[PDB]
Amino acid sequence: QCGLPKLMALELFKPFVMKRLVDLNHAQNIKSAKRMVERQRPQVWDVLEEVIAEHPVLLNRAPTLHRLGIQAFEPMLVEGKAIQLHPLVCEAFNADFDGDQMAVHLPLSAEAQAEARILMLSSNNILSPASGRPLAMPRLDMVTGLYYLTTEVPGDTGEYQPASGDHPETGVYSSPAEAIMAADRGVLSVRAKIKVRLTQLRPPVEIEAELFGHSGWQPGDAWMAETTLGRVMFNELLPLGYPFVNKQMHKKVQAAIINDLAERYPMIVVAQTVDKLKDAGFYWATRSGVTVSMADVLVPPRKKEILDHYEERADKVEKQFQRGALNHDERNEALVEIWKEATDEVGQALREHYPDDNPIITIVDSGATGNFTQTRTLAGMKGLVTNPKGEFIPRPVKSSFREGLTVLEYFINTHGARKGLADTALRTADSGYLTRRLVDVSQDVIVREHDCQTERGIVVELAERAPDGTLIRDPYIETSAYARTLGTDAVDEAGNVIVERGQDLGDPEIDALLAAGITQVKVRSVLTCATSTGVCATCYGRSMATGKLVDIGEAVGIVAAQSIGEPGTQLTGGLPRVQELFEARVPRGKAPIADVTGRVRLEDGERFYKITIVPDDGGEEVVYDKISKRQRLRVFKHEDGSERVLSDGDHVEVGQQLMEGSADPHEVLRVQGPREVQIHLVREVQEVYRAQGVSIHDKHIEVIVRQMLRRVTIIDS
Amino acid sequence: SNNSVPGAPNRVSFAKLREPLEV
Amino acid sequence: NNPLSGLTHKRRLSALGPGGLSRERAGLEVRDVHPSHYGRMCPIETPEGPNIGLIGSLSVYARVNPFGFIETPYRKVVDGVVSDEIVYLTADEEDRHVVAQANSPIDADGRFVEPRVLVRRKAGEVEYVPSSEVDYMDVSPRQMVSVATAMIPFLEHDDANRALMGANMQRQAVPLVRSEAPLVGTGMELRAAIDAGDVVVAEESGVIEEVSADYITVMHDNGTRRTYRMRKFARSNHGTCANQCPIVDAGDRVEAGQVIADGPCTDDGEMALGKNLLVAIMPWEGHNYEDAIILSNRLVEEDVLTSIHIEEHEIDARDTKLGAEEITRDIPNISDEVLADLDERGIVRIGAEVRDGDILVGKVTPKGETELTPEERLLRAIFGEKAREVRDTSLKVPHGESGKVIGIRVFSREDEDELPAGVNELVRVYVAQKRKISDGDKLAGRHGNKGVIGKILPVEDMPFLADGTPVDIILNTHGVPRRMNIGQILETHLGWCAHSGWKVDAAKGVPDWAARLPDELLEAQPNAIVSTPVFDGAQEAELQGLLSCTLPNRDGDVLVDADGKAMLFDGRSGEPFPYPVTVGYMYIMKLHHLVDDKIHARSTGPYSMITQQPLGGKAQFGGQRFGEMECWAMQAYGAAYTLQELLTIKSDDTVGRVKVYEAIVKGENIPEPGIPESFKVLLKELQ
Amino acid sequence: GYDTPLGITNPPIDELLDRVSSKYALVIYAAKRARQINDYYNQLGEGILEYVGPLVEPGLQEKPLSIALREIHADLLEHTE
Amino acid sequence: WLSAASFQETTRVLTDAAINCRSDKLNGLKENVIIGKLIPAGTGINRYRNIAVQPTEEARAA
Amino acid sequence: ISQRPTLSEDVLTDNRSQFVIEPLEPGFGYTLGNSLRRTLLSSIPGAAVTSIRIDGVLHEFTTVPGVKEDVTEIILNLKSLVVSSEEDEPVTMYLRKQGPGEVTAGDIVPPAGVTVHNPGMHIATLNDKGKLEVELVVERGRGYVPAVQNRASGAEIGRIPVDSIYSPVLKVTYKVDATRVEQRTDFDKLILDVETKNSISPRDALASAGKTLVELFGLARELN
Amino acid sequence: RPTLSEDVLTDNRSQFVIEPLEPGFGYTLGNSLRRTLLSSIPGAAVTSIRIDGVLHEFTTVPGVKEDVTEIILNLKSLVVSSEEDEPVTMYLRKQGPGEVTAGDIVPPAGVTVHNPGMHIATLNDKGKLEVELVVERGRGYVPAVQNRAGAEIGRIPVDSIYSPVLKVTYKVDATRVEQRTDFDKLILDVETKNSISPRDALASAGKTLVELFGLARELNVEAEGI
DNA sequence: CATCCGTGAGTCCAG
Ligand SMILES: [Mg+2]
Ligand SMILES: [Zn+2]
Repeated sequence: QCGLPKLMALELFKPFVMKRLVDLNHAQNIKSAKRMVERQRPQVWDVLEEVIAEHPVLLNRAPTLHRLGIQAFEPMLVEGKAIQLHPLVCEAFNADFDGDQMAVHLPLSAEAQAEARILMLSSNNILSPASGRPLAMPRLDMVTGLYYLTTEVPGDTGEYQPASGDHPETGVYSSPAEAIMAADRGVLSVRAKIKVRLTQLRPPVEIEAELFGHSGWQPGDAWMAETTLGRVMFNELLPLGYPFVNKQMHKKVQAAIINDLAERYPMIVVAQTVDKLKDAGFYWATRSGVTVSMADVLVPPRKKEILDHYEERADKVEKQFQRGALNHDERNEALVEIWKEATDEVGQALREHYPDDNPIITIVDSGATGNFTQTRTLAGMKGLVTNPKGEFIPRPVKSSFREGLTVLEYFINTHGARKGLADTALRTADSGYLTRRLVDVSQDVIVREHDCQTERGIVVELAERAPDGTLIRDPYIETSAYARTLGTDAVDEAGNVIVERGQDLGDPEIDALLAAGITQVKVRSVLTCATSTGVCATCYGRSMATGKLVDIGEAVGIVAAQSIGEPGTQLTGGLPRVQELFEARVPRGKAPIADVTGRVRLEDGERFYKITIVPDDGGEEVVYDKISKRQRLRVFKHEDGSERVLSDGDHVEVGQQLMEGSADPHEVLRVQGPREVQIHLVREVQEVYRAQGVSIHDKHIEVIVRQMLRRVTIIDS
Repeated sequence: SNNSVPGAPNRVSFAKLREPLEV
Repeated sequence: NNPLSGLTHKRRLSALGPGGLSRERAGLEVRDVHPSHYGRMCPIETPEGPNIGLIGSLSVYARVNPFGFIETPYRKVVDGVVSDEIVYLTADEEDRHVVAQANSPIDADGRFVEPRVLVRRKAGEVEYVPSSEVDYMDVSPRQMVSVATAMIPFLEHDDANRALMGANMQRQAVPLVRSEAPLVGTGMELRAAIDAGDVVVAEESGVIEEVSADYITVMHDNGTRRTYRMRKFARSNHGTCANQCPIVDAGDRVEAGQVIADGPCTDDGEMALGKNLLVAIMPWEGHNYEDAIILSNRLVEEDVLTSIHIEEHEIDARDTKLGAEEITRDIPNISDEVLADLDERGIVRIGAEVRDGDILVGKVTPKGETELTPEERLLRAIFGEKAREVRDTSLKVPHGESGKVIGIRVFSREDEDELPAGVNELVRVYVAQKRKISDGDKLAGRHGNKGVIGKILPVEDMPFLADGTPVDIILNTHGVPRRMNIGQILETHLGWCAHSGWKVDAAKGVPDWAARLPDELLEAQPNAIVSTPVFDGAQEAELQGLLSCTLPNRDGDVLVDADGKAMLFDGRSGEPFPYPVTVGYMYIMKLHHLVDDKIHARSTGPYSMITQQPLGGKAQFGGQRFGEMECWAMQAYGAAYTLQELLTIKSDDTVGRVKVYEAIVKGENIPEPGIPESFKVLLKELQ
Repeated sequence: GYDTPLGITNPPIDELLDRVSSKYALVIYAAKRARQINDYYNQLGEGILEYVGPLVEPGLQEKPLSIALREIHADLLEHTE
Repeated sequence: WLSAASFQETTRVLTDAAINCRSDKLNGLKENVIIGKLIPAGTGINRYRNIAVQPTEEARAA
Repeated sequence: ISQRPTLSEDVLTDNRSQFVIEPLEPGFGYTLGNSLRRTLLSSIPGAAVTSIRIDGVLHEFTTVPGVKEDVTEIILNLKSLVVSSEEDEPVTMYLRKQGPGEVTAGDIVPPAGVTVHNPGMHIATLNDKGKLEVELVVERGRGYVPAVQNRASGAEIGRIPVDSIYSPVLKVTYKVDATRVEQRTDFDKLILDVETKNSISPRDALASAGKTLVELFGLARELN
Repeated sequence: RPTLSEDVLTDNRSQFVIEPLEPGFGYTLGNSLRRTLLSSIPGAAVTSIRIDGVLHEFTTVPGVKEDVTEIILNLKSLVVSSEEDEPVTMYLRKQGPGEVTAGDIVPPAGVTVHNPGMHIATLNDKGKLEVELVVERGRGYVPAVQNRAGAEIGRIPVDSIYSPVLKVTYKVDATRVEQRTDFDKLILDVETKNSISPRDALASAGKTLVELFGLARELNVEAEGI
């Protein structure tokens, strides 16, 4: 739903209302009915309420970066002249309320309304088509409000007390209807750990097996729990049939719940359940006691003690440079390191000095909003500011904003503050440009078939083999495997197949292969499957927005483009590296790769690096020429020790990156072929969005890259 | 006081004494 | 918009323009804050968008020398001793010398306290230097800022980003029916208002011989008399209400240079950009979520955030080929009910009430003698009504506008008034609007804390203090520590102590925290005004102390504690809020971004001449743009028909949009879209 | 098992999707029927041989889309691509 | 040539396309949007576009 | 575990009065006095000016010759006028004064059944040669009624509609002394604080509140 | 327009719909009506108990499945109506194998048990059970520490749920009367014991509050319109 | 592998 202004609606449904004005005979013809609307006669406000009945409208907010930039709503009339918006779609639109204006378009045709209600309605688009994570989820006050009541407080009043002496066990209530009356009188805290008998909530899976034998929990069956009253109220929203959760609601906790509701439970349950969460948050956010004063914001106690230790350490480096024993490149390189450490120790000074009661920490540690780096800037210190060049300034801002920055501190801070804003405005232009390029190249890419039926797929590292034994979950699991579909039966050591082919990978199914011991699965991909036009359905797999197999007809290429371009504002490799790969430029680094695998022959000179390679299988030696400014990349050797930098006598695979930098994809092609260059690009691209905390599923990248290799040159006519 | 020049309302000021020159 | 808005504009320094640089030519070096900007050009005052860094305000104390460079005052130090002798130094003339910061501690004679003091040097480099090498020192702490920037209390507690907006938004403040001076000030409010020239300042000393709302007459000493006429309810450049009112009562003794009458946003000769409201720092029922704002209905019921806006509407009568347009009260096929507010001429009568669509000036024009419809001929035979050859071209009221007609101006070529070639009668109608504050109206403070009005609760719904006083504005906690602008919090603290009044404990001597406090502030009355100059003013130790000295109310009870907080009661449920909430006063400005202006929509309307698409803007009553980025979002969803609908039958399908209207009013089905006329144009452009 | 769907959330979309191949398919499925019903009212006044009227009880001033979407839920319509 | 034209270097595309006498098959997203056709995606494809809805035989006028 | 009917005590002050009510249920006092507070501030009847008319004046935005204030600032001063009318139907007051000197609420003449409770209220400062002739209209009502509603009815181009604040209630609060002592001595004591505009008594205000509330709570007792 | 009263039903509980209230009287009515039902209605429950084979709490009763804790709780759920204000005492004795219920209870004259099928404790063979209950009257909810002084040869303090009302919530939406979309709509959820109907519990809760606002009205009975 | 010319360098709004 959304609050459409009565004034806006009248002109929007203008020919629709005139219709029902000559209908019920308020006006004699089509001409007069128009006058009635223009005069805003009292009759029409009863007519309009009828017209807009279940007739969806559209809300657009520029810049429209991803498709969720436009979401359809059920129109609700409202007094005032402003458009009333739901708090949960603030993430999708990226719409704060400091004076945003939203566009409104009225779908007309019978098809148009059908499209809007079904495809584009806010309640059906809860997930991010880019990642699959919930966008329509608790975000600011809502998360802070929920995080409140689900927090377990030790000594709080009304707490459970064991029996000892002449007084019985304090803290046990027969039912949730009892403890509610207890906090009303003022005996029980809503955050205090107690013991209660519940009759309308399914117990934990681990406990349900203990108290029923999984006989099937039923509404009416009672059970005892050790939670807080607030955690009970929370689980009534999930609601029934969902295993009770006994933690404090950090954003990551709540995110998990919704993402689990997204997988199993139907859309209209999630839609209504998430509605229940929002109302819960705001009510308690008001009664959370989160308030900013001069007191709560506290400067550290060892403020000047720590800063004097690192200023004394800094005067030793300035005197060691005064004697000219340190290089001018090393002085600043040493100075930056001293102060970076200083800022950290000031940060530690806050966390232990600040109560968990403290609101400023409460908001930050709970995933509500704001970083601790802000809180450090607020109470601790500003630290290093950026130079015009970009390098960090040798001089530090020791003051916090609570203490009042000096005249000269404010000046150098502002400079960096403005250059930050300037760069921000320029990357957006770049990103939005990069966006439109990815769109054009991937327009013909549509889901056309249900299955290509080719067995070609690509291998994905499920988990690394831990040195001591057992395994470690791979860092790239989420974005590379979790949404893929299997193109080959996954077998462990035994002949037993854990997961078939043509099976979508889900969370428990990755847990089926992770415990089985198998660390590599072959998965269907955009690259491999080959269809006449566009791509097939099966390879693409599970649509990140639906949590199910992609429908036939989705313009996945555009969504891919949008998925990549949407968060492209938050970069520092950086965004230039993003263009360098999709545009396939001969890189800046130009890191050399081995043309043939064999034993390495390092022969460094102080003036120049030279690398010679003795072919493993007979062959003639192939030798390269490298600049001393670049350095050898610590590649994972046969010794399974990646930190081993390139040494002579080492053994490299074919196409192995010799030095640090960026390999030339065109050389990767001629050396390692059309398929390997696809996996290089995709993961080189990924590494950039990784470092800045952006998770795009590999699926979207591959769509674009596929459209890079659809052509082969003509050697002989 | 801050600006006792024109005949203005007295706006008391936290300050170190500022007498270099008026704006 | 306001007097401050005007003043700053005149103190603008733009790099753009003929002989200067273009926007695209300007790299990143030009825009950032240069070291030499100290005391000359403000490092904070600059626009936010694509014009950042290329537009700056001139600093307060700087002046322009006969060659076109920017000088700035410095105090001269002969040999460690500060001298009152002042010399202006240009940018490069300052680089050869060595300057001390203004706040460096000085002996009562003029000597420095410590040998090594804070020093400014060429290339923005800073180091400690013995007192023997000090040449000059800064005039004032607030020397590097501009005029608007110097009106931001506790500026040294806010990050440059938000403080940049706070300054830029002050010029956006709307004049209110009557304006109150802020409880918390900086001292700049005075000198800013006077130099603005939209207040009234006496030229020569004397006595008020006579006073009216119309004008003030001053009887000088030498016997001569000067009379200042009051600007009363005049339309500005930006539809704001420039209204002036007398300060002095009849018979007052006034000396020269004294503000005898203030104008918009001015209280007793001080910049009055907003009101002093009772603030509460807490999330409340989600209505303040993401920087929105909650209001108390008192502010509507007492016109606290109400402003006046004048619009100037025009229409002329020209010589045509079919005759000439004549303004008359006789308009074809109009009832006398609609013409009831017109004079015998056809003009609206002064003081009348107009609504959107009504008639302001009745003008008719002779229409081209084209063969009238054979179907309308027939219709004119049955009812026997002979058609007139005059078509209605009257000035009606634009959509959105509404108010009272506060003045008519009429020029006629007949009465020898000089008009351009072709015009006979030209009428102007001034209509004002008394807009009370409503939902969606942009409210902001001096600290870059902006926000539109979320919800205005009934006065009883407002969380309130122990003595029953309901707050005015409910700001959301979450949106404070992120922006680093906790100056808004310090303002609230000092804002409460200024409202409550205080008294430092003199028994057992003067307290050590209030040791640096000037004598005049140890004792303050309720509703007292105070200054907190930038890079000076109150410190955190004193502000904490003052919260302890908080004088009790009428009932003898203190309301807030030393933490600055207090206990509230939820007016809805009744139960007291469980935790102490920070309460005080904050100066809030009404910006010029009101829903009455910003709201706009359209079903059908005018269209472009070539592309046949809808026109653009509210002023043209045009449709929104569904551009390239919006089209991707549609294409992404897989909403083929919606997207097709928007660009065809909703845009420039000449026969289509027409055949969509009918289908709707006939209650039928929407037909299949045709060919976009825009495409045909492209094809004829290629040919 | 859920709470009673209010307004435009009814009929619930999950049960609506159980009878159709995909999200997009349901759109043309319903709209073309919503088109048929609106033809029926307009035609009936002057033209016989209209498409068959709504197979369920019409809500008071119910939208033809809202009508069609309900009978889809009632499995009273046949599906062809 | 249409999709290419409305992308970049507009004048370069046209000079080549005119000499090459390239005939554009209007079967793409950028293509169809410009001419105002239903985009060949989602609800636009013939699989979903050509659908016949009829009442069940069991369903009958009362 | 005790039964006692409640009381309604009173400790006074000329303008404001404290009402003491006890003994009430434990944890009840806060939501009881608030139910009263929200009744006083919003729905207590009174009388106030709705429209006015000034000689030589045709709208709100101009100046009367020889008068120090503008019509807006004058109409703004009249918002603090305290009036109590008994006539359920509109009545017309008057004010005519000339020459030098100050005009106040005292120079207003209420007809039969209308009374001014604050004659010392400054209105306009008429200097020499100045004349002011006003014609004030007072109505009965409750709460707050915006001026804008009068204009459309049919009012002539002379009348200038003015906002109305009917509520004669100034400031309301309450405090509670809950004896939370571990015994059957747990009760809540209520101390209501009511301040008026000298248009009505603080007591008379609490009475109308109760009268309203009683007739509202009576529908929960009626049977189906 | 005058206000109405609606009802949406279930056996033990129901929802009441009040609209349209004058703008801002939804929250003026809400919390005030809830605390009344919860605290201002008299009933009867259990004040204190006494067990035969108990000298301290941690040990369960010899021959009983449930802990001393789980029995107190089940007894808290016992709905009882007493005719006399003065505290009465009922005995419950049972031995051997089986299950003890609320129908096995021996109630005094003028004292009734309303749910005789309530599970309380499961006894095994050679399992003896002798318990003394103390039944009082009152309103609302009273803590256990306030009832710490039964015979000190095993007196146990129990939470006293006198109130025949179990749990009440309320929501305030806005209905659109005339042109005004300001009027308030009050929705009230009320769940009671098996002693009194929710429909009845509200009328007495209604009548009670009428008594309170009478004190103010008595002075002058000035004006109002319905 | 480095130069010279031509073509790019986010959206909506207001005005
Ligand atoms: Mg925004
Ligand atoms: Zn395939």
